[PDB]
Amino acid sequence: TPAGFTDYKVADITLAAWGRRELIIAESEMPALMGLRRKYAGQQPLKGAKILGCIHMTIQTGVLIETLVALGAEVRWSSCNIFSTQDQAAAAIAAAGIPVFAWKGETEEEYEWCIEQTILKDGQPWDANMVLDDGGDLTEILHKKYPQMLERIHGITEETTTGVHRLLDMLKNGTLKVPAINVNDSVTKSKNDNKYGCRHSLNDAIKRGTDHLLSGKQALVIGYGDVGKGSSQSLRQEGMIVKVAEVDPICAMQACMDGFEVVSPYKNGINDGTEASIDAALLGKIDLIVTTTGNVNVCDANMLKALKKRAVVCNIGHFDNEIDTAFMRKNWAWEEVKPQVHKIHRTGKDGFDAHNDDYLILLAEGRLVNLGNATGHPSRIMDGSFANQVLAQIHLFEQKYADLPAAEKAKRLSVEVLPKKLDEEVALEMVKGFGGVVTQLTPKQAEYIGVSVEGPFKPDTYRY
Amino acid sequence: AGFTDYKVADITLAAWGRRELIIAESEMPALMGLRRKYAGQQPLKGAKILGCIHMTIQTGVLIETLVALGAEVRWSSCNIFSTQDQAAAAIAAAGIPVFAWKGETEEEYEWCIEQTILKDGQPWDANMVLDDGGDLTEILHKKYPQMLERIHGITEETTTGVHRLLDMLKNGTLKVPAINVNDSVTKSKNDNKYGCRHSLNDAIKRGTDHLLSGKQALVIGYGDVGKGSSQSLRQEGMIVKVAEVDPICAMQACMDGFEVVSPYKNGINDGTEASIDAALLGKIDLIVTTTGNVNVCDANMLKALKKRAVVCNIGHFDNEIDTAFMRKNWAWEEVKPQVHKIHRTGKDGFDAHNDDYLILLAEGRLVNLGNATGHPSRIMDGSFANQVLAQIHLFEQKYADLPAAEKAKRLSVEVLPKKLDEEVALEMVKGFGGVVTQLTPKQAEYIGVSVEGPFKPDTYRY
Amino acid sequence: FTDYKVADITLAAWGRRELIIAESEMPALMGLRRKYAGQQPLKGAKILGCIHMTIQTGVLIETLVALGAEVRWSSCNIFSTQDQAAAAIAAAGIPVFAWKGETEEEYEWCIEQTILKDGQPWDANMVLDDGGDLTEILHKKYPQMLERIHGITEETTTGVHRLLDMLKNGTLKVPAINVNDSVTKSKNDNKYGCRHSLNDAIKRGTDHLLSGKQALVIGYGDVGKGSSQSLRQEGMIVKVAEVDPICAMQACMDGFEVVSPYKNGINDGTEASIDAALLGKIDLIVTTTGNVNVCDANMLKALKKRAVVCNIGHFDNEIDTAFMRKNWAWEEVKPQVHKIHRTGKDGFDAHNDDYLILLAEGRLVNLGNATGHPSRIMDGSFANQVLAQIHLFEQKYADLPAAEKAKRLSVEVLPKKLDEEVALEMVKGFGGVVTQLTPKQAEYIGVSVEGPFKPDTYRY
Amino acid sequence: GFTDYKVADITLAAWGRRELIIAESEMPALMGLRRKYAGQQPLKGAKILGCIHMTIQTGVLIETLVALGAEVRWSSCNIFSTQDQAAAAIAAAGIPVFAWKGETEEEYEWCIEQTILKDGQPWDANMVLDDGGDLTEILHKKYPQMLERIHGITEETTTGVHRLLDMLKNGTLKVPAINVNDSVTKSKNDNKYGCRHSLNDAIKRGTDHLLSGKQALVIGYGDVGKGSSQSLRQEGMIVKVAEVDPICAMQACMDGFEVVSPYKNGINDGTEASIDAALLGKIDLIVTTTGNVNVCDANMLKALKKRAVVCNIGHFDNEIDTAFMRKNWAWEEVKPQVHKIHRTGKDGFDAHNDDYLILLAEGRLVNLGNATGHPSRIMDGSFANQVLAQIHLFEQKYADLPAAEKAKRLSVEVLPKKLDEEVALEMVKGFGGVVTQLTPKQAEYIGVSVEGPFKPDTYRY
Ligand SMILES: NC(=O)c1ccc[n+]([C@@H]2O[C@H](COP(=O)([O-])OP(=O)(O)OC[C@H]3O[C@@H](n4cnc5c(N)ncnc54)[C@H](O)[C@@H]3O)[C@@H](O)[C@H]2O)c1
Ligand SMILES: NC(=O)c1ccc[n+]([C@@H]2O[C@H](COP(=O)([O-])OP(=O)(O)OC[C@H]3O[C@@H](n4cnc5c(N)ncnc54)[C@H](O)[C@@H]3O)[C@@H](O)[C@H]2O)c1
Ligand SMILES: NC(=O)c1ccc[n+]([C@@H]2O[C@H](COP(=O)([O-])OP(=O)(O)OC[C@H]3O[C@@H](n4cnc5c(N)ncnc54)[C@H](O)[C@@H]3O)[C@@H](O)[C@H]2O)c1
Ligand SMILES: NC(=O)c1ccc[n+]([C@@H]2O[C@H](COP(=O)([O-])OP(=O)(O)OC[C@H]3O[C@@H](n4cnc5c(N)ncnc54)[C@H](O)[C@@H]3O)[C@@H](O)[C@H]2O)c1
Ligand SMILES: Nc1ncnc2[nH]cnc12
Ligand SMILES: Nc1ncnc2[nH]cnc12
Ligand SMILES: [K+]
Ligand SMILES: [K+]
Ligand SMILES: [K+]
Ligand SMILES: [K+]
Repeated sequence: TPAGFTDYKVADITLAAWGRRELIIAESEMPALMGLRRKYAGQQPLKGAKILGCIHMTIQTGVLIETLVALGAEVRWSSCNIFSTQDQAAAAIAAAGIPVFAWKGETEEEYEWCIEQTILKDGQPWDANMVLDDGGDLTEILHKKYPQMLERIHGITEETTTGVHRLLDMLKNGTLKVPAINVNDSVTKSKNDNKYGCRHSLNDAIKRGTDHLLSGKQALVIGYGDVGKGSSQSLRQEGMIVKVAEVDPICAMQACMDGFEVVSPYKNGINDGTEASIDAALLGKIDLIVTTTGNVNVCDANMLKALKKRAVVCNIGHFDNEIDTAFMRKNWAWEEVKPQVHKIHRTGKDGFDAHNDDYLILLAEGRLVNLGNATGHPSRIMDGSFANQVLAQIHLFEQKYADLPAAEKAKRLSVEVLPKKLDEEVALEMVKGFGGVVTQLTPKQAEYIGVSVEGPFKPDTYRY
Repeated sequence: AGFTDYKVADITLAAWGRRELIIAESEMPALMGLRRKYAGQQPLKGAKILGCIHMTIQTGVLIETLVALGAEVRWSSCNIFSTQDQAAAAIAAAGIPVFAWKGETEEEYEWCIEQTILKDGQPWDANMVLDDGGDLTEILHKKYPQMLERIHGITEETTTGVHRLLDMLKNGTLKVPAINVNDSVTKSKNDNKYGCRHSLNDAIKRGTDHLLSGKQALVIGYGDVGKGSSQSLRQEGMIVKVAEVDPICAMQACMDGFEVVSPYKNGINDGTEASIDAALLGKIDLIVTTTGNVNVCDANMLKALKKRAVVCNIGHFDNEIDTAFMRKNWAWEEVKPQVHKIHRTGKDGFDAHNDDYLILLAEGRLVNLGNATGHPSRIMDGSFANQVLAQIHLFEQKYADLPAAEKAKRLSVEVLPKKLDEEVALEMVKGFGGVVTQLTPKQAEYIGVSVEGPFKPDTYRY
Repeated sequence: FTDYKVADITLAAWGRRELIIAESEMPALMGLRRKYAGQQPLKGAKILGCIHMTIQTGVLIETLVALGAEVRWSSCNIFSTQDQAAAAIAAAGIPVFAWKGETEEEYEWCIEQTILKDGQPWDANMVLDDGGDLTEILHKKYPQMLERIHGITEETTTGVHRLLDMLKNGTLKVPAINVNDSVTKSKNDNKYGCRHSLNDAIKRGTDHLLSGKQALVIGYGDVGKGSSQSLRQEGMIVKVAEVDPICAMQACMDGFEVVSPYKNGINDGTEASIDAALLGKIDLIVTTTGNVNVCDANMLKALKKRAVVCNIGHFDNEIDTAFMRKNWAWEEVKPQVHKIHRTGKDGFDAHNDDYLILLAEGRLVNLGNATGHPSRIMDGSFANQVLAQIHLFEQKYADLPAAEKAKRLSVEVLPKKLDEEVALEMVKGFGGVVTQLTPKQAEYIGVSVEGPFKPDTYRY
Repeated sequence: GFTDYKVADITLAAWGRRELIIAESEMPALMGLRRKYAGQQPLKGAKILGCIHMTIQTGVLIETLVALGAEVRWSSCNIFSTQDQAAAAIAAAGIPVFAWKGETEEEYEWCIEQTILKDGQPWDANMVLDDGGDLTEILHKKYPQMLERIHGITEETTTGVHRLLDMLKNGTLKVPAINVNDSVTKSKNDNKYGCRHSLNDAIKRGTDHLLSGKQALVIGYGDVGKGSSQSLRQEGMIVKVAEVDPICAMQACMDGFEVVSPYKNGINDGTEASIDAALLGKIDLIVTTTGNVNVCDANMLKALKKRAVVCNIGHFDNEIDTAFMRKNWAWEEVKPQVHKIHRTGKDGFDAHNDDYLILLAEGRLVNLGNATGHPSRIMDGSFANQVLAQIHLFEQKYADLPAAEKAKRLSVEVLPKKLDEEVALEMVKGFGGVVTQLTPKQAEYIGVSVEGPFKPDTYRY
């Protein structure tokens, strides 16, 4: 709305009214996040905050952005994946006068340029003092290329498992320069978003990309962590015959008890570098493989060579290197079906026969498939994650780490989670949004199990 | 040969029990793997274990594993209805002291525990405790403190017993260190959840043979037991509603596809009949308590339940349901053992054709063990492999022999290391024929783990 | 009263307590008591009955009696009787000959005690049968008794097949109602009943964890559908075998892998034809077909060690148990549970690992190792039985002239309106509320507001 | 220079062709027929008027009929169900097709008329393929002289079969028909499992709403209501089911659903007082599946929970009283086929009003309107049956029979069970399933031929 506003780059500004209509619907689906908006708007806890944000530019992220703004923050925003932006969301945010650099279908060069447009304002570093990140890419660029900016930054609030792992590695190596909150490991994040979000959105993305029947076909899910658990359910509930691979025997035990057969792409689970260690009989019967690990090369070249003709290959982990797509680019001919859907023809590199039967279907070029081929998690799930983000931003901004003397800084340089009481308060708003009614303990009951009537209700060791 | 140091229902059930133990051994690869692994080393040689836990076939395989590793034991059940009499017979016939039968009275329950503590009228030379619920642990602390001086530790099975240990620790009255066996993931997220998934609808079917599909259930609680219990009923086609005091657990119930409700209007339990959601409770065909808390199916709830509803409890203790109110006010008609019709027409007599009754299972005691056989061998494999590792560790640590200054540093309630949790899990996975993938060194490097594990930080929730 | 034989008459009070509970679970059947008690439509009926002597059958028996009938009763399986139900029925002065654990010889003796009273044929005039055994004995050994019987009401798929074979052969002597193919029987009992009771029986017999293990269900008709769901809902990885490609299509769409014990599905009699890799991974095999030898000797030899074998079809020849009696050593675990040692015939090692577990000696496992279907499901089947008994009794086929008998000799089903009326009482038992069409809506879809709501061709 | 078509955008043809080639690999029964019959050309001389959703799946059906010798002229049977890339691919292949996504009612009627007429005169049609009966109705009302030369109708769906049986009852049906709907590989495949796949699909594409944990009411529990109820329950919705048929209601209970009525005691007397307001005020999503009229009526729409989603997956939009909503409430388009209906009044709305419903596809079939309908591997079964039905009626040549023989053949019939089984077998092989072959002894034991059929015609599966 601001006169003359040009400080953005999006696909199509004319999508803004549609984006705004969907933001208004989403607000009604996000009671925890809108509750925080209503509760804290008057107090303006983020007045003076200048937030660099790097997370999938969806309608759900739009509601998050406008909550931070309504609480007083200024922001400059980019997406954390080349294919995850909803162009109507980016348009509505830019049309509101909020700097955003994001569109569906960026090149890698454009992706990096978008992050840098958040970091730079008018050719010079913005006076940022907060960071909100999803996967650690903006965190990495600041530390690597703009270290002096971190001298003014009070904290990082990191959304996802892969990003937390990168923060923990930096902390252990002494290279993290500001404190962080691990938003991923709130229960109303990890055990909501990572699991139930993928349950909703994995089969959604496969249907939108291929319109394949899933019932009666064979799937292999690589990984059975939170995303693998949700992904396996997304497919089993459609009637797929789902097999699960894992390296963690505890997660494998859960998959067995959950009714899945646990298998390995490699004979006896051992990859010895050769095609002979591939279980070709197993891979020759798989119609769909989904990677969920956060690890590297878990659907490798030899597996891709052995998959059943016309199998679908996709990744719902944060980064595309779960699958060896580089091998497929090097060796096989790609036929675009429509955006983010490619047939990969195993007959050769140069041409392909339009009627060749020996191809695989790759979704979102191996990038996060739920966001690449559909719209990621639904608003009512992202509500939990993004309520935690707002609370984490408020906490670190109020702590003012950048203003402490060097001695006090060493003491607070940590990666922490939000306290369980706040996790419970977020969950309560989510439950109320379904119309659920939580029972209140009597005093005698709360004494009996050793809790306060108001919570928290579990020790910090509890796993849910 | 000359063995009389036991008390069971019927020793002639021993051959039957032995046949079922031999089957159970083939369903318990983690526990039988520990037998093979440690039999030559005899890590429990010299251990003298007081054991108090449901005297089932699965507990029989645990006992014989401890004995095969060198231990001597004296055993009792931790519930009056949970013993399988053929299991107790097989154990006694093997020359092992066991005092347990299905259908004990409260007095007999206490006498059975005392027969493990005392031998020939004097304290046994016990030096280890294995407990399920804390009753043996409490009796030792209140009545036999001199015995605790020589006891190296307690390995506690279940959530309720852990809570009691932590209360003693907080108050400075815990006298020996403990391992919380419950919170291994191969226990809590296997036994507590999947075991109740298997055995709740099992006990309900054996007790009543009621169709469950199409009927309305209310599960009180959505912890590990409440999660498994709700799945037990939902997979049968029940329409399951869930009650909770923990909004995070309630959030999971919502996302898992259940409607979350309270027995009380707006969830406020002010003690009045007016606070009961009578419309809701009048539609419930089955209520199951799963909390470990007190009076979560209270008298006013019982008064308002739909005629002929089934009432049962799968938490550790019967006081989850106000059965005392029912004993005081209503007439009980035994249908068969552990199945009572409770007639709400009054306390003195009943009409055999009265329609206004509830069906109570196991007099409100743990229903999976009271009306069926508790969890299956292949699930208990996980819990009891952890039990054996925990016994080995505390016995080898020899707390009772440490100087006072060193005892002060080791008096705690700990869990097993994650590496051992994973090793138990791998044996369970192999039992299903599952094939775990091995990380390459670069993949292990990439995610920050050793190739052999552990694979997750200790904060990980699974 | 001494005209009965049961395991233990002192179980009568227990059985009566369970009958009173069952009545509250059987609203369609108890509704028939209330509504026809005044008319006494079965006054003068003398019913020979042959069906599993369960608590559920007890409520059926007492409904027939409440409507005016006399009966003489036996079980249709050696292991399906609940001894407390038989005791209660006997204690009520009703002739019944049935106990759990009959021998084959005793089974036949029991049916004969219903046929005979004081050493001569009873003056029976109605037949209620489950599986066709009593029907067959009457035609083969007591043909003159059929001259006085107005009809047969047959419960189950196997019995109906046998009825149709006789009709086709011109050897059926009295008309019959196929109770099996009411929708409130076939698509309730055969399917949902096995869903409730198959996992129930396996748990009672073995207490095995089912989650995470591999099952093979042979067949995917109504029993195979319900059986597959019984196992899948427990977390088994279920594979389905079928000869009918339409049923196999349903299994695929329902989320199962469809496999054959034989390579390429071709059962040529050789061990070479067995898919040994498949069978060596199966922890549980369940037959559901009503066919012969669908779990055959070569399959049994190839099965994974310690697999469970059971049958939930009507007859035990679905599994080649005779081969196992001939060749392998049987170790009873407890009643209706046997370890079958594949090490040889004469003796076994108590600790041998190479055995299979057979439930109920291959007889119907849900009734043999548990209690069969639950009351609220059997409500549907047995309401249809009562209505079919009333319908045939009132038509008095035995009294017709020879010419009117030829036209009257058939196998029929009950009309759809009655099927719907049974269903309505079942729905109300769940507290369900059925909506009533407006006149305009009924006109729009071409039905009466009263129904029937579907053409006779509709498959639900 | 081919111009005998009308589609949204012919330049979508290449994209449509890529998707047809994928769909062929997902449709083994239909492509099996294409390969089996191509040499014989059993439809040589057939001239088929076709009216059915112009999807990619219909494209494979069309090209199978053409490959077997037929000529066709095609339109969609719903204003929102066409996939424009499918229509473009068919037109670019030289096949007359008049269809686009988003037709008006007038355009819909014009498209059917463009198949019926060629160069302004009746086409020399001799076969009809219909989905819902609209083309069949127009021919009987307006083009009887064309029906004299038509050999048969093959009708896809429950609603259209009902319309055929009404005509047969009334003595107004002019040519015989095959009820394709009631093949088991159609009714118990397409109607049920197709809606299982595509109902939650269309709701997600229209709204992106979380379904887990929310309350749904499914009106009806026939084949479509069974599949729809499962579509929502498998996502974690809490599903309640309404029915007028107590046998279908019994199935719903046994399947684990609570059976409820929108009306107190089930009595629909037309009053607001009759609405169970407590029930409707808890419902987040209502789906109609009945083929009936006004089963989501104005008084239910008034009582629904704020922001509930309303949609219909039966053939026609009159299942929901959208006319009432047009007359009384303000419509706000969110995006194509998604409207907020503001219950605050007719004259405009507050952009931030909280009291609205979300209507999908303006009440038209939601799986096709907001997504792509059933998937190829499911439509394989329905469309293999269509091809077989077309061959059968075309070979019978009803239009050339004498009057006395027509009278003996004027009927609505289903395909024989042996064909139903052979279609199913190709579908099972497409999954890699392995069907067992009976031994001679087993075939004798159950009284069937080793090759089938395996069930009596009375069998319900
Ligand atoms: N697409 C989404 O919307 C979304 C949502 C949340 C998280 N994520 C991403 O998904 C990834 C996984 O997240 P998570 O929370 O489930 O983490 P997690 O640690 O809970 O689970 C990852 C699992 O992969 C297993 N694994 C690792 N290497 C393997 C291998 N070679 N073979 C088989 N299994 C292997 C591990 O044992 C572990 O259980 C991360 O990149 C995370 O950032 C994506
Ligand atoms: N029967 C069995 O085989 C078996 C197995 C394992 C554990 N247990 C016992 O079951 C009980 C629960 O164990 P757990 O591991 O699930 O514990 P938990 O802490 O994981 O779960 C208990 C749940 O009850 C809830 N709760 C407490 N008070 C409540 C109230 N008034 N209304 C509603 N919900 C309420 C809590 O919020 C919690 O989520 C303990 O007694 C434990 O020892 C029994
Ligand atoms: N135990 C119970 O409570 C119970 C209940 C109802 C019926 N039954 C009995 O169960 C049996 C099946 O009854 P139903 O109603 O399902 O009959 P059905 O005709 O519906 O199903 C039997 C199925 O077996 C399949 N089949 C036959 N031979 C096969 C083979 N060699 N391999 C694989 N599949 C094969 C057929 O194709 C058919 O689909 C009958 O004997 C019936 O009397 C038992
Ligand atoms: N969208 C799709 O892809 C698709 C697919 C197949 C069929 N259809 C259409 O869907 C509709 C239903 O087809 P079907 O095969 O399920 O029909 P069906 O006859 O099998 O089921 C319709 C059901 O609606 C019930 N019903 C009727 N009026 C009712 C009312 N007022 N309240 C509640 N229930 C009521 C009937 O009792 C019946 O069980 C038809 O119009 C058909 O053409 C749509
Ligand atoms: N819709 C969404 N918006 C933002 N981040 C997401 N991560 C997963 N789904 C998402
Ligand atoms: N079968 C079993 N044996 C011992 N303890 C148990 N707790 C639950 N089930 C049990
Ligand atoms: K979304
Ligand atoms: K057990
Ligand atoms: K029963
Ligand atoms: K489609």
